[PDB]
Amino acid sequence: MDPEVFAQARLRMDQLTKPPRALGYLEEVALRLAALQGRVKPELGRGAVVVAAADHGVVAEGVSAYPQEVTRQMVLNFLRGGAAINQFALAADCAVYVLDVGVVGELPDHPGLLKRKVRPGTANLAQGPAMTPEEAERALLAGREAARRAIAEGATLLAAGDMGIGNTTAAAALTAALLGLPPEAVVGGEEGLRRKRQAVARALARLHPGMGPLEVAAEVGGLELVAIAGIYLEGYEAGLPLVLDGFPVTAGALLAWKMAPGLRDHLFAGHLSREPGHRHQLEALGLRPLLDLDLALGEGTGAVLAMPLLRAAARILHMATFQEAGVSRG
Amino acid sequence: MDPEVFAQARLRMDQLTKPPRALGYLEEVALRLAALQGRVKPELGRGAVVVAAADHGVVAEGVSAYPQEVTRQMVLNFLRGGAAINQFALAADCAVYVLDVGVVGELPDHPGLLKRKVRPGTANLAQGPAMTPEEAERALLAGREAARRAIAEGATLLAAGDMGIGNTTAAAALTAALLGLPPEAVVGGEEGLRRKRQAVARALARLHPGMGPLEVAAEVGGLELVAIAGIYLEGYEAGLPLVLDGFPVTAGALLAWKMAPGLRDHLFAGHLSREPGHRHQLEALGLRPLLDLDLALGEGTGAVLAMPLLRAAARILHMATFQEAGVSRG
Ligand code: NA
Repeated sequence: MDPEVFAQARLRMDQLTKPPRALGYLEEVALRLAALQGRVKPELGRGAVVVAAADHGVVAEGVSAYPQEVTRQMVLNFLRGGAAINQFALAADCAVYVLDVGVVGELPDHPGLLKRKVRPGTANLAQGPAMTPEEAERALLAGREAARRAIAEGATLLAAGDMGIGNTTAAAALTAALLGLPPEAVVGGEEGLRRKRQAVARALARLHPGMGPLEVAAEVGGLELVAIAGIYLEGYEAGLPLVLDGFPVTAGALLAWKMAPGLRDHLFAGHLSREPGHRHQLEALGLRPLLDLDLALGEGTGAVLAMPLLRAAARILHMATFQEAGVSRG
Repeated sequence: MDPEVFAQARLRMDQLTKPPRALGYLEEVALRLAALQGRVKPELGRGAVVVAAADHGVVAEGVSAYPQEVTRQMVLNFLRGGAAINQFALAADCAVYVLDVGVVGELPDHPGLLKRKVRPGTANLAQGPAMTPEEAERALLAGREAARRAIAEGATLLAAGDMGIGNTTAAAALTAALLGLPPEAVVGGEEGLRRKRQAVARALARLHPGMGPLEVAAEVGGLELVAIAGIYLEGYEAGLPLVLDGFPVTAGALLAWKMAPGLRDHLFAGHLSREPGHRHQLEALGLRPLLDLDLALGEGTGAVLAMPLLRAAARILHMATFQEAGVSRG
């Protein structure tokens, strides 16, 4: 972040040809992008989304209506361009990458697939540690690797996506843990809800004060959630603007944040998911969602949908000032 | 609007590879787009926004902090690409056309400008009829002409924009007259507030039974507002998805709706303006705003920012179904 650029950008903003605060929330977004890129007139282009996929042992708790096999079937769907993320990406000038860090089952070699399976799904987080600290570290590096490939190929904006049946439970556990919240706050039918909350509570019961973020993630998180933390850390270190998607993706962002506080300066909330716990995550991060379309899919869809808005926000500072355009002021 | 397609699209949506209702409000948008185009798999591309500009005699009532000259100066800004609308259009693959139906002062010939000045601004709507029915007709037709060129040049979705100092007062008067609302509901320093409400009340007082929508608009509206109705009427007849911008633009759409009841089915609310009366207009139209960014600028900015969302929505139906992708269900 460039303090000087921000100040210069703030001055220009106050001189652009539009009434004060007429572009609402987008004005703040533009100023942040200016400081982030160190340019008074920021500019975004081709974007990229790295969808991290992995399975969860907690599916044994009956926390999902879908069979575990859906995770792998969806990854194939991604590679063939039939998922929602593929379609939104086409409409948002965003490249799509897929990362396998823990899907149950073999996947074929494919141009858009990065195969770094750490293990065939995590252990049941309700009965014990989802993974070992070493496996967590491997997932983290995998996420960083994927992100680095996206960046190397020209990504100017980076978002993360998630795919994993039952990852909302793991997301809830990681969130409740990192934000010191109760199950009921991160888990919003009746009996499935019962299983999810109890699953989260049991997982939290294994934790204790003084634990590092990655240690907590390895205990109650998911492999793709840790990989997502890696995706964001790599993007952050690259100096790129980062876009948040839904609940599971944001949980991964919270992990990255706890590992690097300054990362929050590069975060932009793409949307507000229907997932109740998403609100708490955003408030903790002090971020306002750009979109609110009652989305509840994940895959990085909400993040990708917001990219055009971020590009538009950056262009605001490209507007003419009253002096440049010869426009009279109040 | 094809009911058969709407039904077929609704069926495909329910079978796409994602949880039911997982894509929230965008699913309804997709279905409407499919029905409008008469294709289960709608496709959108280049968009266009026609920004109608004209001055208002009501500025004499002290209803704006900006001098009247700003309308003409902003039109020049549009032609030089320094306005917010130009920046947003760049990020949303949307052509920008400007239509002068009543700006005070001369403008240079320009390929992106349609010069159809009806008169140098309207008369003061608080003291008498803003324009004659004959002038309103010319403004309406100028709007159709500009929209037709946008369409002839390839627009697949159409939005209207407004530029006119003091037009929120004319928009309030027209809205109140068409919807039968009081000045208090449509109008939003306190002294300015008060004079705007009085201006609106005065205009309404001149109305009487037996007046056609065009006669009403001529009496209390603005030239660009009537032109905006023409833009939407032309887009409606061309069978295109139409996108609403802010308060003044939506006032123009209400006029078009009153002249053509079925036009409402082609409308999409781009965003929710900070202008108090905007929500009332959208409620009267029964439309849900896609964006809510606290924008209060106009120019068609909100509508243009929503175009990428409309394109994304159309692509949803291009996703693979469970059966097509070989994904198990739940
Ligand atoms: Na008079």
